[PDB]
Amino acid sequence: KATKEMLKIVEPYVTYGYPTLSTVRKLLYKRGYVRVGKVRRYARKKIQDNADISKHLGKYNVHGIEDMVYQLYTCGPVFKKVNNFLWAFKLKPPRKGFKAKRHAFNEPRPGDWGNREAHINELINRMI
Amino acid sequence: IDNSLNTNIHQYHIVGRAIPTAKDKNPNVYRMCIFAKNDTNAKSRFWYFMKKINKLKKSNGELLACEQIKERFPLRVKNYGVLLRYDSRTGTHNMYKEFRDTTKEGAIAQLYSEMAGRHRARASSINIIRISEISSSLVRRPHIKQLLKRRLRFPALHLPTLQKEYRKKFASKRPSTYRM
Amino acid sequence: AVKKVGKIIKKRTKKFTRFQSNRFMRVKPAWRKPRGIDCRVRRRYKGTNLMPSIGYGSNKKTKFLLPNNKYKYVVKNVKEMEPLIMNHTKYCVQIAHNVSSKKRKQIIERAKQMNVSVINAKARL
Amino acid sequence: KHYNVKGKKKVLVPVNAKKTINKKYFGRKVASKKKYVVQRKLRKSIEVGKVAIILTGKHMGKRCIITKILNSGLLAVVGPYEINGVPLKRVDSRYLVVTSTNIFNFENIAKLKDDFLNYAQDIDDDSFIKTLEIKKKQKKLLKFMNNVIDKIKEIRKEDPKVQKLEGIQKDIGSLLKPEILKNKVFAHYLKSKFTLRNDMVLHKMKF
Amino acid sequence: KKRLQNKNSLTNFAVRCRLNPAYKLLRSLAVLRMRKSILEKSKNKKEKRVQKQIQKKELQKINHDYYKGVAKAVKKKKKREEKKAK
Amino acid sequence: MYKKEYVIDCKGHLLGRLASLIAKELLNGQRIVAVRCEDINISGSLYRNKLKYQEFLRLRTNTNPKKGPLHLREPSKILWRCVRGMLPHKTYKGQLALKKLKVCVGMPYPYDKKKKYVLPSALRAFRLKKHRRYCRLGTLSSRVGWNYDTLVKKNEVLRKQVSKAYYKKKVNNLNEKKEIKTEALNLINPEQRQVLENFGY
Amino acid sequence: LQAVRLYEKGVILGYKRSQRNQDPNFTLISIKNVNTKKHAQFYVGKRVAYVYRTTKHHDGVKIKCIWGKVCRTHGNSGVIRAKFKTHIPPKAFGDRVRILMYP
RNA sequence: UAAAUAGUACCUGAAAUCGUUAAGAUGGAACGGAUUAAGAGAGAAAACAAGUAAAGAGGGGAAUAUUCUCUUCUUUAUUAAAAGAAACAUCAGUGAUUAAUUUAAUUUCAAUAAAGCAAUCCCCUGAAAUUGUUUUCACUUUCUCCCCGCACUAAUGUGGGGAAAACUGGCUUUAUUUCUUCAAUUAUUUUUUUUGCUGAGGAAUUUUAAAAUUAUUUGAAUUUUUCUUCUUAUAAUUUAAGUUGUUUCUAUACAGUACUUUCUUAACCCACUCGUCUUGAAAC
RNA sequence: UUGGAUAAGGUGCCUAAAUAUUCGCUCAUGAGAUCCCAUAAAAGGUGUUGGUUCAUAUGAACUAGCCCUGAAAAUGGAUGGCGCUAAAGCGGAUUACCGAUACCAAGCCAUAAAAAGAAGAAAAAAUUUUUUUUUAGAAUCUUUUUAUGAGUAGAAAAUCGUGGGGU
RNA sequence: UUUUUGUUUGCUAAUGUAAAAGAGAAAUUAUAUAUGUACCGGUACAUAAAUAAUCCUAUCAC
Ligand SMILES: [Mg+2]
Ligand SMILES: [Mg+2]
Ligand SMILES: [Mg+2]
Ligand SMILES: [Mg+2]
Ligand SMILES: [Mg+2]
Ligand SMILES: [Mg+2]
Ligand SMILES: [Mg+2]
Ligand SMILES: [Mg+2]
Ligand SMILES: [Mg+2]
Ligand SMILES: [Mg+2]
Ligand SMILES: [Mg+2]
Ligand SMILES: [Mg+2]
Ligand SMILES: [Mg+2]
Ligand SMILES: [Mg+2]
Ligand SMILES: [Mg+2]
Ligand SMILES: [Mg+2]
Ligand SMILES: [Mg+2]
Ligand SMILES: [Mg+2]
Repeated sequence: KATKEMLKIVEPYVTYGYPTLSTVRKLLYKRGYVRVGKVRRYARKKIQDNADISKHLGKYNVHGIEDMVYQLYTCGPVFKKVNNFLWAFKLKPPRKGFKAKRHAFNEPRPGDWGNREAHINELINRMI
Repeated sequence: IDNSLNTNIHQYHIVGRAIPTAKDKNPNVYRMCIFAKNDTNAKSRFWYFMKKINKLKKSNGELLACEQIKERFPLRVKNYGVLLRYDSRTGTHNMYKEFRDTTKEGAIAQLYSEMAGRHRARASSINIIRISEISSSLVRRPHIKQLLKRRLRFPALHLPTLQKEYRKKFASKRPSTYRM
Repeated sequence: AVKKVGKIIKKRTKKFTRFQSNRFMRVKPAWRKPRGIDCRVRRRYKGTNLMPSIGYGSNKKTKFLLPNNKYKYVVKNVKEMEPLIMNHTKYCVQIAHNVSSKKRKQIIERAKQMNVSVINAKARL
Repeated sequence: KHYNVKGKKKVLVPVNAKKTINKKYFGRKVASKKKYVVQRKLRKSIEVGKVAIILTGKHMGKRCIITKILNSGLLAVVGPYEINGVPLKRVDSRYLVVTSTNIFNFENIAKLKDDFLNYAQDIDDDSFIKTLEIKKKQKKLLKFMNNVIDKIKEIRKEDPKVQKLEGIQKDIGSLLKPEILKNKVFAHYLKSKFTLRNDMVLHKMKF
Repeated sequence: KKRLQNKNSLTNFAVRCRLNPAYKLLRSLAVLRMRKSILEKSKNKKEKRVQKQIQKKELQKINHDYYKGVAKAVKKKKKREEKKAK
Repeated sequence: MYKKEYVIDCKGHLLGRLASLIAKELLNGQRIVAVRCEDINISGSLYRNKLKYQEFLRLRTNTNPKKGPLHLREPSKILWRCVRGMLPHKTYKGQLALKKLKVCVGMPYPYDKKKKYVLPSALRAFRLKKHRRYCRLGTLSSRVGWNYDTLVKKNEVLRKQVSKAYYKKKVNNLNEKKEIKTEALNLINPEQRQVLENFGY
Repeated sequence: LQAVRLYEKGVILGYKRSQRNQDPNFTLISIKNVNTKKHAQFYVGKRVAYVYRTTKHHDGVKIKCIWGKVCRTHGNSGVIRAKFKTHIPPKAFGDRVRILMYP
């Protein structure tokens, strides 16, 4: 609820939607970096090995990237921690391009900033 | 398949209802067909219409289903009548316009262009109230009546839209618009 | 532009000349950083002189290496030559500008014995 | 030797590691930790008896027939000298436009294929690479004009490998020539130089 | 540890396998699926068709119903308009 | 634009579009001889065009009109001016491009005998609906004090006869060639002939 | 016929450009009969040579050449971007370039 | 006189400014930045050749004056190799391209050639008698036929009125899918055609371990599979564990016209007088 | 810095990208043309384009699109210019493209923090032994990692240089 | 005009190309039609109608 409210406050400055499993996987593999260090001193490291992530998230019983992916897809018991561990996804711009960042997605004219609830995935694919 | 030609308006059946409350356990559901560019847009349109008509806002209702209606006979010409509500810079109006087309979606695409072109009415300001196929005995608009004529024939007075390959800017001979 | 030769990358062959050094003789080309409101160089308008910056710096590993791949060492005296008997590939001698012709010759001779390169052997030749 | 990862099946040729590199805090070490390089793999077009244009060399545009795929990767080619003027030549796949035409799809010539194959086999990779001594000799002439050229030519002739190559070429010519001559149009084609002209747009040409 | 490249997990097969141990099995399965020839698929189409009839009918009923509802609504609107005019 | 020198028959073309087409080509690097510039067309009515040109004429330099907008009013010169408008003519490259353009009224001493190309993107036939008012540039020029229009027309007429004469000869030659081909298709070989037939000739 | 073509003729236009920013790392080449993206794509790997003449001799000759790779097509109309070993000078901007058939 | 461009205005002798010569530019500024190019100068200390041999000119050091050995310059010739840049090739990274593809989902379809069903009929779609449902008549083709207008039409036909039928279309079937279809969109997968740029680093034990792969060996599994998976053991390999090779060229060169570099001109694009108080200065 | 892919905006030429596709509207005897923005109104129009409501294929009334009038200032003149009318205008839709110092990948510099640190042969070339390079351990230092980098007034640190002093 | 070699004291030998690689191409005219041919602008008959998506011209050495 809180999260939704927050989103609504920032609605015009972001797009979002419901990622879809494959997309999530892609994000994790091609674009997934991870915070590796003593708290508040992090270092953005790309995953590649599972030992990277099996350290910090060993306690919570998610070793390896697949577990993480699963957690992400279906907000599991250990979702939040996993999310925190993931360094924010530095994406490209979309290879075909946005319609117009000014206007909303649900505007009948071309735009972008809404809750494009499925179609986010396409955008992600474009800008992976 | 041709992607230069398409207009990506689809028709969506949306059904939704107000979230049940202790005081009103079994609320009414509402449906509509909505012409929208994608499913999310359709949903948003539905929500807007709910807000306009009933007391119902996205946050206190739930979408039960969103279906997407594909035309059953997408290669049969049909005569579509549409009834719009639109807003001009000066005020608000109803109008009924008719479009001969191959699908509801196509008609709506046509309609949006026409309203934009003829009235400067942008998509935001329009609300399609109903489209229905008019059997040709009840067609009132002369530009549609003509098409419905018996053994229809006409020449091809359009100019060639040559492919960009064979569009070359220097020509040997002065091309001809006559053709035949 | 960038001036690759091998592993030596130089990011900026052009010297940073003082702003307007071209316009007034009194303003020498030696870089001086324009303070002053409205400077345009300070403000970094397209088409004006560039400002030297730490981004331009050469990679820590190749920094003071000359095209030779050898650090220059200036030498006044035979005794000084001796530190580079154990470094005859990494360092190359330059003989100080003030060294006399006889002494220069001697130094050159020593360098040859050591196998150490002399970058100005030709002085007074 | 080959590796078969994700269905490719790549084929590995054993390479040598020539370049030494300076080690971090003590002494030098060979760069290539890798011992087996993946093989070239030529495009699905380069066959054993196709006619091909030579784009780049002194024999620029001459259409020559392909001879042997040469292990190293770059292949051998002949405009059976006495027909075309192109000798036994080594060339990269890239400096060739192989045509759709094939010598061993004509009804007359196709029956001489085994012999041709054998001849091709007889050729090696090392028979092209000129030895150092010869090169040195050639260089030595540079301390009048035409005389020098003549001397160079003589030197070239002298090389045993070169001689062998020449012999092979001659043999090939003997095998092939008469049939080619008999198919007159084909012979003419072989002789002639491929040219681009106005009308031959290049991107539309399926040749 | 010295940072080297960062290997493209999605493609770089070895890296992928390291990441996700199960992956190999999945990929094998996929390959197997790909393998099977078109005749079987064609045959299955008939079966699908056979199995689909009831579902198809249901779909028709649903969409027909929707259409009917729409028509009714339109009629009602027309009636209302008429009343207003009167 | 890979030819040495394109001759453009400016008749039936729409001034501005034609000019635009020319300009880009010029920039790219291509001599262009715009020929028969009396017959270029403008998309307004005649009167409207005249008015526009009148207005243009009116803008001289107050102080000293020797300098200031030169009102070149030969149709060719008008065309040239238009072309210039669409070039970066205050640079060196632009200047060069401008120089590369030659314009003529009617057709003279080489450009009778050169092939004359046409820019169909800028043809009045293809670019204005036939219920729209257009105007012949030559007439407009005449209205605004060019004078040498009738003379030009006469010259054109004279040239046309010559062209016609030439064309007859050309036609005859073509016919002869055809006849020869017909005769000499039989005298070749069979297979070769067949091949030729297969590819059109 | 003395000498053989074996390249597509081309015109080295400006550099890759904004309206008023230069980008001399890439040049734009027009290739003779290529009018579309698709057709341009055929040439994408091919090697391009800008050959030019000078007054003074150099390796004993008056002609020298700068080589390039043709990197990518350049939007809709068959122009291609070409990246050269050393940047081409703007003295070249109307000039002929030879786009070889190699690779 | 050592020296007079140390000649008593005399040490050095900067800049502004001016002269000579040369080179260059030159359409109402000039200069500048970024980027090459073209010139014109300089230059070899990376921008090839260590050593070995023959005999000259030197110098040293030791061993116990004269044996040994170490060298630097010349020279004749005598073999390297490395080095950089090209090109191709291979990987890896990161893109661009044009083909596709598996299993699902979502009222898709479309032919095939035999049967049939109804005729303003049917899939549908209208207009009339809170959803479903009943009935009403309205809707299709035509190169068919009839009557009037008698070539009247834009039409190689036609306006009106009326029939006919089921070639047309729709439905119902039974089979058929490479005669043609098997879309599109999503979900889930797999691969491919050309291809552009990049190659950081150099691991005295995380350039290992494992992953992966190949060739063997033991035991299972239901995805029955020349890429089926895991695992018992063993060797190698690279897809691991950031670019390696091959061949030319520079070149058998000592500076050349090549190479590096300075200046000088052009050219494309850009660029307003700095300092200053000022909300604000290119400022009239 | 190299490459990519975008943003705002554009894509007739100037000007890199569409004389793209697709549906309308508009002819102007001073058209129009894109936030801030560089002006226009009331009122009209048997101009044309749609409608709406009414009556008997015509007559009314309205209605809002574009266009026209209303619309006059002084140097000559400004959709930025040329020009554009089957638009290069106005309103849409569809693609594709071009397009920043922002984004992404990789490199290098610095800053910041983080890991972490008081003993050893590696290779090539020559012909089993010689030659060739290295054979590190400077804590404000070395190695590696990651992120970040605008800046006047101002603050700080590290550097650079001049005249003289002791060493 | 032709041939050869060259342009690798301020000078007294002297070079530059905004564009060579086949840089090939002469009806005219309308655009809701043209053009020829033959008669007297008219009539009859041919001809073009994705017109450079074409045609011409290259390689056969001495
Ligand atoms: Mg956009
Ligand atoms: Mg805003
Ligand atoms: Mg200020
Ligand atoms: Mg003295
Ligand atoms: Mg003096
Ligand atoms: Mg003194
Ligand atoms: Mg003095
Ligand atoms: Mg003057
Ligand atoms: Mg039937
Ligand atoms: Mg490296
Ligand atoms: Mg400027
Ligand atoms: Mg004030
Ligand atoms: Mg100021
Ligand atoms: Mg960039
Ligand atoms: Mg782009
Ligand atoms: Mg452009
Ligand atoms: Mg424009
Ligand atoms: Mg700062």
